[PDB]
Amino acid sequence: QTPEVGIVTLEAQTVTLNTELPGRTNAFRIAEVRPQVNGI
Amino acid sequence: DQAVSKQQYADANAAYLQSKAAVEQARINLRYTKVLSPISGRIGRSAVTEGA
Repeated sequence: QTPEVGIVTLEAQTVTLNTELPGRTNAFRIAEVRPQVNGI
Repeated sequence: DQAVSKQQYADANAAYLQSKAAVEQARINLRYTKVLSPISGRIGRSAVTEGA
């Protein structure tokens, strides 16, 4: 009785390496209306 | 030909140089309206955008 062993073979193939990064969403043009005069 | 005095030539030349200084004041102020980068290198991101 020889040792019987489950054996898998390896094969070369391409693999991609994605990542995941958190972050906010800032707008493209966000102006802000500050006045330039003095009054009501 | 000295049809006008040297005194009121030196006054006019002083007025010309003083007005040229007062217009190059406005010329460098227009140079300050546009923003020139003071040194060279990797610029980051804009802190304020168009219209702010």
